[PDB]
Amino acid sequence: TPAFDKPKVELHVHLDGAIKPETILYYGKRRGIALPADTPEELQNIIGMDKPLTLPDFLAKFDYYMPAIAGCRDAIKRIAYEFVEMKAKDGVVYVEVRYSPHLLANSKVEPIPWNQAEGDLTPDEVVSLVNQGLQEGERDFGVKVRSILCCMRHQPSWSSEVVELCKKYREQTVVAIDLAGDETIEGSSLFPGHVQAYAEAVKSGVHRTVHAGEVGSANVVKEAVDTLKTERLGHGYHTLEDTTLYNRLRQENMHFEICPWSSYLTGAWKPDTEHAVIRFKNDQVNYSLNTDDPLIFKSTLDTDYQMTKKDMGFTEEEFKRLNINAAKSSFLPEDEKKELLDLLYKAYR
Ligand SMILES: NC(=O)c1cn([C@@H](CO)CCn2ccc3ccc(NC(=O)NCc4ccccc4)cc32)cn1
Ligand SMILES: [Zn+2]
Repeated sequence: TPAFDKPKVELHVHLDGAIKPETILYYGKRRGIALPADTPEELQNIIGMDKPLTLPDFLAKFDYYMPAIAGCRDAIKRIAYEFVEMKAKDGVVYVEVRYSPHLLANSKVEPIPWNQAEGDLTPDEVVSLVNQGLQEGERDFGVKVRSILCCMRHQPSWSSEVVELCKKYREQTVVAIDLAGDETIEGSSLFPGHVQAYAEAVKSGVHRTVHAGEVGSANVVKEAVDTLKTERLGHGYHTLEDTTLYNRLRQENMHFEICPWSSYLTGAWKPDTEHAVIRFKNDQVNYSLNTDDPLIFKSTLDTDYQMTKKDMGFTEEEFKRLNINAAKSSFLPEDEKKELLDLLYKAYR
């Protein structure tokens, strides 16, 4: 089946969205939380979706499961490990995984997320754990994994912690800072907390990417580029609204992290229209193919090499164009990006 049986690069996938039903059932059972169901396969079909939903409809999915993972040191380290394992199945050679350390903790964070009482798991040692399982999976599974820490739009207060986390843990996997989600809250991009944390990123040489243009206007993409100084765009679909900002990102050539299957189950793209990616194809844009959230969207990388091969005419030459672009625009040190380019060029010819 797989549309592309070659190795892949993936840049845009969220850790708290690539958990296996099994492990949630497992920690929820052995901590008390009680899911909506007790078998592995009926949790999936109510925690995963298959028709566009709404934000609210969408954020409840996390309130099923996140209480049974957060908090527990053991779980935090497990999902990282198991994340690397399931990516190897996808045929990924290099993958950048993103997540918010605060949302996985139940102390030193205000407010405490998901609904949990206080404890002693702090954002700082949450990322250290994740770091562990990630490096553990890498050498157990043969997939190169780096980390991305996410700032939360609605909580500029956590932003300055994230940059520090990114700098303290640089080398230990984490390679950049991110922004999401819900980019429709007014002027979130210009939240002082956010912009000055991104300013710290630039000062300290931390790579930068931003969720922009997925469900927001072309102006959110703008302030991400000109203010937050992003090097990559998360989605960046709506920059088709402003043709001069588009031609200018053609020309700077910026990376768009496309998520095709995500964009339908969210509503970002309506079916009875261009998909933003066909245009990036025809126009030779720098872009990638990515999964976003394999748990919530019942999918694997192969569901969206498939959707593009099948409903939109991608052939395998663009498939491989797009994975060498993804490798180029990776947040990898100049030497390592170059050993990864070497592997792929030879694997593809
Ligand atoms: N798909 C995603 O955007 C997404 C975000 N996360 C995590 C972080 O790794 C954040 C979870 N989260 C907590 C508050 C919050 C607010 C908004 C969003 N997501 C968002 O607004 N996505 C756009 C969207 C619109 C409509 C439907 C579905 C998604 C995620 C949020 C996981 N998946
Ligand atoms: Zn995302």
